[PDB]
Amino acid sequence: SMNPPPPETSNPNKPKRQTNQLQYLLRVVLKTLWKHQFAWPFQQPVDAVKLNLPDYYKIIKTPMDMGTIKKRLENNYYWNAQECIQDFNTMFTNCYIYNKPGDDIVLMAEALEKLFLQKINELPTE
Ligand SMILES: Cn1ccc(-c2cn(C)c(=O)c3cn(C[C@H]4CCN(Cc5ccccc5)C4)nc23)n1
Repeated sequence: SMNPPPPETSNPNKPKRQTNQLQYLLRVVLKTLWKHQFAWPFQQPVDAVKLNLPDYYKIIKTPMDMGTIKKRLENNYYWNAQECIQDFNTMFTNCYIYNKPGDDIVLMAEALEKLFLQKINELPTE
């Protein structure tokens, strides 16, 4: 297909924990970004077939998106907050790798990244 299988949202072996920080990442951080007017291109895996982007998965080998992150949080997939933060960060840098710098999709990502940094600056102490 052009589309790879989507990133997993569960795993038989990967260990997990629940923490107040992971709860905050779902209830506050993911929620705040998800409701933003510019969230919609980031709420699901890039569908290269639908969007006609034959080069996307030639370039992006570690895809990530907030739909996957939301499911990972809901499924208790993460061991700690750092693992979840890493997924957000991958989502943003993938956008900057793939896209032309002046593209509106990059402007959208940048607005969401600025909000994300504000929210992570208030990550509660564990
Ligand atoms: C559902 N959906 C629509 C677009 C995407 C999308 C998501 N991600 C993460 C991306 O990194 C995308 C890259 N594209 C192609 C750009 C070329 C012209 N731009 C034009 C453009 C600008 C602003 C918004 C949409 C399209 C879009 N499209 C995407 N997902």
